[PDB]
Amino acid sequence: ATRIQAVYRDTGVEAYRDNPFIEALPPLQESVNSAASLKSSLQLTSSDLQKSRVIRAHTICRIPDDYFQPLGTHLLLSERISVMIRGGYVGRNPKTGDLQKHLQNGYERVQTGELETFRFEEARSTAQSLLLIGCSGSGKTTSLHRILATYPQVIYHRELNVEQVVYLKIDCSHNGSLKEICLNFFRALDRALGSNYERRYGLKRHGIETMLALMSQIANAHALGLLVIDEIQHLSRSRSGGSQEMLNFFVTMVNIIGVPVMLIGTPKAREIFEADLRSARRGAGFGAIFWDPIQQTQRGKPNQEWIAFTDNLWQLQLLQRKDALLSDEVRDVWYELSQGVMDIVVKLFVLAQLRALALGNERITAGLLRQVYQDELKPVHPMLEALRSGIPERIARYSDLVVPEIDKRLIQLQLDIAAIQEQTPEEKALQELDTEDQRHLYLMLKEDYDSSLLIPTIKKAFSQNPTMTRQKLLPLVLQWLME
Amino acid sequence: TRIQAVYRDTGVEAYRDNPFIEALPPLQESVNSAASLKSSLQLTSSDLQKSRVIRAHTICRIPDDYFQPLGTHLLLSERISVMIRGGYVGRNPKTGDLQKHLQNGYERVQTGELETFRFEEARSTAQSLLLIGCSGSGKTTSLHRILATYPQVIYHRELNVEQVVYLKIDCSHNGSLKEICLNFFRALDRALGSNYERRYGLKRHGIETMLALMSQIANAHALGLLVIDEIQHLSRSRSGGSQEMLNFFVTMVNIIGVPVMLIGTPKAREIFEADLRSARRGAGFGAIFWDPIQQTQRGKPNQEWIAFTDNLWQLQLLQRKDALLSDEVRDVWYELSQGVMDIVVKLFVLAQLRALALGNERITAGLLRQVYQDELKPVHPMLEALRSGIPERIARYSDLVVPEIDKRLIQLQLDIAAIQEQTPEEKALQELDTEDQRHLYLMLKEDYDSSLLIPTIKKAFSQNPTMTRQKLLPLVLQWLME
Amino acid sequence: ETMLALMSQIANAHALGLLVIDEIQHLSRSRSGGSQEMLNFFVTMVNIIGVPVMLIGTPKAREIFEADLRSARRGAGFGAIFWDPIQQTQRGKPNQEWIAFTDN
Amino acid sequence: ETMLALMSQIANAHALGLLVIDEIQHLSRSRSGGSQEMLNFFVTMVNIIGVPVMLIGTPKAREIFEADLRSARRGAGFGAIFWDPIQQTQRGKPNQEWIAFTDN
Amino acid sequence: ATRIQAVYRDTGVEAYRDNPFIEALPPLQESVNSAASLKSSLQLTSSDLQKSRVIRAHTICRIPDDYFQPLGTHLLLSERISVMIRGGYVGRNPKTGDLQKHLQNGYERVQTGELETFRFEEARSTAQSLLLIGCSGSGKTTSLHRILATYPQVIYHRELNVEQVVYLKIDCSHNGSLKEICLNFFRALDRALGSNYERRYGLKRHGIETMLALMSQIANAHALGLLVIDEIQHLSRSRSGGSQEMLNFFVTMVNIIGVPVMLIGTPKAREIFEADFGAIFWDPIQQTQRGKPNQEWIAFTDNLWQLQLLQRKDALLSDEVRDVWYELSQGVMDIVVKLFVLAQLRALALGNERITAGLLRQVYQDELKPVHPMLEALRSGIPERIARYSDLVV
Amino acid sequence: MRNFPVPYSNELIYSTIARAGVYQGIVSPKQLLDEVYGNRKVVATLGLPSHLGVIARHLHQTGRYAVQQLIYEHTLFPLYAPFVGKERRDEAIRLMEYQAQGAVHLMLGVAASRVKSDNRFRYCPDCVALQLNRYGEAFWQRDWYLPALPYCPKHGALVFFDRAVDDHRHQFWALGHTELLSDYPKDSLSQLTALAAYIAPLLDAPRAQELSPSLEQWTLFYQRLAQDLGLTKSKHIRHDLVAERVRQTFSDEALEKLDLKLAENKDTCWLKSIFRKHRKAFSYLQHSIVWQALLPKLTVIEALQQASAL
DNA sequence: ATACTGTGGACCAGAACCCTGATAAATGCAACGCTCATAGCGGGCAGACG
Ligand SMILES: Nc1ncnc2c1ncn2[C@@H]1O[C@H](COP(=O)(O)OP(=O)(O)OP(O)(O)=S)[C@@H](O)[C@H]1O
Ligand SMILES: Nc1ncnc2c1ncn2[C@@H]1O[C@H](COP(=O)(O)OP(=O)(O)O)[C@@H](O)[C@H]1O
Ligand SMILES: Nc1ncnc2c1ncn2[C@@H]1O[C@H](COP(=O)(O)OP(=O)(O)O)[C@@H](O)[C@H]1O
Ligand SMILES: [Mg+2]
Ligand SMILES: [Mg+2]
Ligand SMILES: [Mg+2]
Ligand SMILES: [Zn+2]
Repeated sequence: ATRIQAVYRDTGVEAYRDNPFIEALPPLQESVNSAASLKSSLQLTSSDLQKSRVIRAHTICRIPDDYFQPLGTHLLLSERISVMIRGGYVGRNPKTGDLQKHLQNGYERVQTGELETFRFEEARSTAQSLLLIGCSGSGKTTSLHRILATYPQVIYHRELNVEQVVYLKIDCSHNGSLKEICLNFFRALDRALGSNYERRYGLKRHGIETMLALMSQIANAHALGLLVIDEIQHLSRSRSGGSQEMLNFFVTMVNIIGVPVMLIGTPKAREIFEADLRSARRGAGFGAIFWDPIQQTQRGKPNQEWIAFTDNLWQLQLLQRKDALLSDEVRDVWYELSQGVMDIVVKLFVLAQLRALALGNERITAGLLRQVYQDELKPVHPMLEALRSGIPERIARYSDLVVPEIDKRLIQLQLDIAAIQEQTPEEKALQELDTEDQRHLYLMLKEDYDSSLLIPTIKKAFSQNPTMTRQKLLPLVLQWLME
Repeated sequence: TRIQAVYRDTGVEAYRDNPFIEALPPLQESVNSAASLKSSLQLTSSDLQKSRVIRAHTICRIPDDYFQPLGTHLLLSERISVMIRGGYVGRNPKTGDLQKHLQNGYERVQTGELETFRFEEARSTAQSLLLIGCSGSGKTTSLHRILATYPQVIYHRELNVEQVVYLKIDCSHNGSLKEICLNFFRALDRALGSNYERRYGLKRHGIETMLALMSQIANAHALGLLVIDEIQHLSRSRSGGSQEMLNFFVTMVNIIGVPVMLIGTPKAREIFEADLRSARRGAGFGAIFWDPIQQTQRGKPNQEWIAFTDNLWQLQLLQRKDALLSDEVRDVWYELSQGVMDIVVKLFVLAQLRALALGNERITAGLLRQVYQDELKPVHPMLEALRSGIPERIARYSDLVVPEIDKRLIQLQLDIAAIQEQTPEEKALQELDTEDQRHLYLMLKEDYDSSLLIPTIKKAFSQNPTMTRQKLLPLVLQWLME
Repeated sequence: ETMLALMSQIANAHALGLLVIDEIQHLSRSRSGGSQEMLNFFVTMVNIIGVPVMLIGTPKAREIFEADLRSARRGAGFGAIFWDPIQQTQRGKPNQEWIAFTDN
Repeated sequence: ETMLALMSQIANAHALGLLVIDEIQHLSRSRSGGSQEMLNFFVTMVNIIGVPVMLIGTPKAREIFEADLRSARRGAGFGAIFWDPIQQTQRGKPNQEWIAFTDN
Repeated sequence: ATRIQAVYRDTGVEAYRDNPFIEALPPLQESVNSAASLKSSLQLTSSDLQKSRVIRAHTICRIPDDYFQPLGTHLLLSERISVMIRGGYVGRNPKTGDLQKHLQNGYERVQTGELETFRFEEARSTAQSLLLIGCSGSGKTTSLHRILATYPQVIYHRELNVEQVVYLKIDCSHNGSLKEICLNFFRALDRALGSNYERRYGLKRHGIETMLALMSQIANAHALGLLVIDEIQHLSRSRSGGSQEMLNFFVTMVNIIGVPVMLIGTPKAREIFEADFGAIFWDPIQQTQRGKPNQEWIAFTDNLWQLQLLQRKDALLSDEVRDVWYELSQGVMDIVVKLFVLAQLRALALGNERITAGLLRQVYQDELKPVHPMLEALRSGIPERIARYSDLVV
Repeated sequence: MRNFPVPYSNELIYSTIARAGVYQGIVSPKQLLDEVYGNRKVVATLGLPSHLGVIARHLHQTGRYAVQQLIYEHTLFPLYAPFVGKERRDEAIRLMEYQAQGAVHLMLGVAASRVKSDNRFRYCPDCVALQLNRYGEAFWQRDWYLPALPYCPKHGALVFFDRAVDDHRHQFWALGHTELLSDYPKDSLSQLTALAAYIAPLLDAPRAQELSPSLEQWTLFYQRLAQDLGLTKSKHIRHDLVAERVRQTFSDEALEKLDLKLAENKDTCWLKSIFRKHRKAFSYLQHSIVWQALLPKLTVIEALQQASAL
């Protein structure tokens, strides 16, 4: 409900010239840096290491939600969705006439006069209805949720008493129905607008045709930018009716409404639309941007995307016995462990720290990752090996699989972390020592030798001169050690 | 698309006072109609500096907007216009009250005053044309733009009729007759707003019943044309055999008027024409055979190839480009593409994308040879048969098509998108090569900024190579405090 | 039904005051169907649009509206006003209306 | 019987609270198949899930309609409220109810 | 619909030593504890006495729904129902191969359409029958909802896969048509179990002969314990040939199939039974048991009396109020509670906060008039005068 | 369905599905398929059934029965898994758990029966009495339905009567006690009974879960076994000892009852095809008869041990 | 010690199949039609007086 008054910027492109709907959108001149600025990450310092193990457990449990590293396909999706959004308003020009007036005027001018040739090709919808098919667990929903939220939803105009809804989101559920999408569109329009359209239009008495007929009216009345149907994978074919008639219903949806529409699905749902996809026919449309997991190798060498993501994710570790450099063996092993699927790669790293905080030594080993793999990836054993096989049928059959209820399992991990008796020697060292900003030198030089002499030496220097900066403290503690 | 009708006179005597002919765009000479079709991209002057991805999208958009007329298009346009405006003379809706005239003629014949009189005139058969050429020569892009001039749904207000001028049917891969019969209803109720498929196309009726209902449906609304594309899939498939494949297209005479058009690959001629009663219906109004253009005409270069390549050459988008085309590159195009029009633009697009990928940033013969040898593998037999020129060898391979080209284009776009950028401070990390360098880096971040930190680390190793990290630390800090 | 729903949408969009339907008598009873379903259509028409509606009909239309007019249930609506020809004798005396109209 | 057994599912899908049946006068004598059969219907209307019901009728309904103990005890399950017209003289004194109503 | 896993007991009687069905139930209880288990009352507490009037009115009105007291006969009824529901599982043992014979035979009756067809002569069935005739308003349905509520309804085993249903209750259709009893048996096993037997067995148009065998085999698909039939008087109102048809089918089921059945009805339904089993007759309570007043009446009156919710009340009861109750109600179990609730409601509403005999008389004569004519016959006591009407003692 | 019968010890799943419709008065053959699966196009198969997993979801609340136990212990799949190959054995389960039916017989390229050969319904005169006395029910058993030998491994010969699986494709039939079971004079070939007894223990043996010797392993094992005690000349097959052993232990009438004629005159004989390098799947009969002829004091499981180890 | 012959492994190619679409015929099943029993009704017959 960000009801900002329309400030009309000027775009130098001739097609977007003097359109009240388009100009209210944010400008696009440095959007490449804006598109690459989606990156977000937690801020971690060395201070959080000496905290109690429950605080570290909470910090680790907070990593999945607030970590995002843009990749190659995100730029392409951002540019394509920008093109679809901004090219969708060349038809519904409010200041001049609509499309039908333009065609009628063109016919009247080509009849007599000297307008020799007029092309009646017009616009197919207004942009192609993209179909973003990809394997489940790859990260489509979060990508759209972030790259589609940088546009204000409602631009309340002043001279025209209309609402410029820029985007929208339908979402099906488990064992859905064909009429449920039509009802949910009306229901979800209320949350975006604050009205009560369900009371007057959401009656169950209406047939399937009347729902689309009213949707056309309301979509024409409010200047609509996009309509993102999501999670077609959840639908059940037999409950709604004929499976092959779903394609007819979706084509009818695309034709009647007229605004750009973008569906989402999994390779299981591909067979519904495969009839139109195989043909190169213009008018079928439904262009597909295939989502694929991260590939390890490129031109016989490791792909830069994989290492770039791996190092960035590996910088978030707060292990006590941690070494600075990632070993190559684990780099080799977890890719074959997880096949590069975007969701589970992060999940294995999340669960590894929780398991290592309780099993004993605080480090990362290949056996630990293997143990986590047999622990909490049981439902996804078939799909992973199907991806390893490479046969399209094996991948298609085992799609839509997801691990249930990981969040509840995280809570019992934390509860088990809470109840422990024995302590590590480093825990003893940090507890007995005055670790109030004096800890940092000890931590940075702990691994050089045994700390038995180190614990009183730093105290001796610090009591010798209580007022020091750590910057001057480091040369002195280094000098007294070698003696 | 309900365009209202405004009439205009026509010079042709036969099309006197018939609304269907007179409600259409007026006659034009061939050269104007064959010259108004050309289109091209905008190519703004200063759009040579931008991000890689935007320019990549613009290059990927090239094949969909580049059209250039040639010699055959004018003849094709003339034939299409004659077929569309020559099948409407039998059906003139504007007729005076003929009961009185017919009864008066009957009375004068019966009473003996007259001797002869023609009571009712019935139509006979229909015109038909077949257009065959090797695949990739442009038998559908050159048909979606010739037919773009004619409006599809003209509405008559004085009467109550809708003039569906042209309708496009495309057979599927299976090649069964019932698919064509149902696809007719699909296309027709997609053109208008209706539900003809459920009202007529039920499972209850057999093939003959839908074939007879198409006549009633095509007389209720005034059709003008019916083009069938990709007829090569009806050659030898599970359509009941070649005998019934011939019989169905012969029995398609019963559809009232509506001059049909058949498009197919050169292999379909042998299967489709083997009986006298069917070939004369196939080539009922001519039989035009398309063929790819050639470099020479008669001991001298052909001008159409020169114009096509030269006009295509300016449309490229690169930082440094040679505007003046060198003849060697043109000879390379004629050696690789060999003439088929589909491959000519695809080679250019793929070469440009790979040129942006490598950073060579120039179009040369070597890049063209590399991309041709890398990507366009399956099309090789057709080109190698084209080189020889033997009719049987060229006829053997005239059905090959390159798959997955869109997926390859998208993957190439991802490849050029994933280039990223390296800031000098980030590049300083890559400057460190030995693992000990990176370890000392990682321990010594918090106290010192990287800009001063990296140099004193590097001279530490450049001065004393073989000396350990804990022993390295004092000398580094000695450099640092000063 | 789609016509009715879109009619309701349009009538809500524009400020519509009155909707008068004229000469119900001329509607054919053959291709229309049952008088019961015609009555159902009119009842649905009254409710859906949401603006007051005025109907004009012959006394034969009272046969169609026999079912809905007998009921005294609230919410049915359809108040009836009966046009009659000019009567002469009221209270045993000739009417003034006829005399005045006849003279004029 | 199928309709009665089918009402319960809908009366439990939506938490129905009260169901008032008025004008019970018309069911005293008609082609209902039998007075005792219709009384059996009104007493087998117990299988509907809860949903307390209120019945309204003229004093002609009482004597004819409740003439059996098993159905009488279900009619007055929560007291049978009886109504009467206003009385002018209560006990030789004018009623304030009548005076107030007439004056207002 | 309370799905409960089963854990077995170890019974003492040798006849029940093997079955899982009879070893899955909660144990039968001695008559000493059974009387105390049945009783329930209201929470009361004196904190509500000084609360507002409206908040007190609903608490007063909640008396008849949450107040049950065990009388003398219910302790016999509980024992008899326990014995008659335990004696119907010794002939359908699945461990020693007896349910398989009792279930295989039922397919043959479905095939041929006759209920006397038998394949295994070794299959023996044990079952019992009862009828519970009592005057209307005597609270016989609530007794069969509180005695038969100790046993859980659906218990799920794990060695087998049988989902045993312990008890099921149906109501005969008002017309008594021979198809709707069979169509309503598939609508109690349809809700107590959460299935759709009705769609697969009722919509397909079958004859009554096959629909009768489908019931008798589906009832043995599970382990049905008790099929108690309420409201049996409607059976007399059916068409010709049906009055005896389901007085012979309901004895065929007990004798041959082996599912115990108990019938509950009003006194005017005794004629069809006698138009030609243990009989228990229920009568309205009376104070004049032999030569001295009965103790049950006094105990029940005191127990109900201690539930008053009036700010100024007489704590001790007077005998005149008891005589007024017995002369205005005649002891039928429905009138007393409603009369007391109405009297104290009127007392609360008027302003006079204490119950008196005059207020009881006024409320009884002003608010319970549709009930007076029948109570005149009960009050008179003349056998010929009380013989008229229906639903009265005979 | 709410009450799906648990399979008895060592029976086929077809009789279990039949008793799942005998127990609830379902007599229309369409309704049984409508309720058990939900599709009217599902087929009825004796041995190597498909659509399993739907039959296990009904038994899910019982924690014991799963897909692997159902396929290995309650089908005829144990006879084909060890001998054909390891990878095909491992992929048969994933091909069979789902709705695919046509590929099941094709991929295990041994089920080209064409016309239904001895797919008449079979039972045993003496076993039914024991099943009656210990259970009270009669059912189809895996011991009776050996693919080739029409002999009960313990005793006697099976009682053929006249019906077939192709008589009704969409019908599951349970054995009827009231359907008369008439005895006939036992005409038994003792060698066939001995072979059935020898091959019986492989059906219920835990170690056949994963042991499938490879093709090359089969070739090396057979060459070494032939050369151990002198069944092969110097780079040549003796052709005499192999014939005289099998003619000593087996007579010709047993071979014609098994339809496995030897052809010493003709060059193409299955015995010579076995000893040559293997390239296609082989039936259990040929391996069993070779094992019985070459060495008569070794069990099937330990025979597979020696075959697979070296 | 090399030409002659068996021989095992690798290899052409016709053939049973068998899968699928186009068309006619048997058929189960909601869709009215029918039957049965039940309660009020207006022309007809006995009646009856001036
Ligand atoms: N022994 C009892 N103790 C307490 N309250 C009782 C007792 N018997 C009956 N009641 C009450 O009386 C009412 C029971 O009446 P119902 O449940 O209608 O049974 P019923 O109406 O007698 O059965 P019918 O007439 O054969 S349908 C409830 O309000 C009970 O609280
Ligand atoms: N760059 C990223 N960093 C961390 N997690 C990511 C990233 N991209 C995607 N994810 C993961 O993807 C998950 C959501 O995507 P997903 O569930 O596959 O979409 P859908 O619900 O449509 O299948 C999130 O749990 C998130 O952890
Ligand atoms: N006149 C033309 N100029 C440039 N390109 C053309 C022309 N005609 C066709 N094409 C190219 O051919 C492609 C379409 O080929 P198409 O006509 O589908 O081949 P076919 O007729 O064999 O199906 C388009 O991508 C377009 O770029
Ligand atoms: Mg999702
Ligand atoms: Mg084409
Ligand atoms: Mg009751
Ligand atoms: Zn046996």
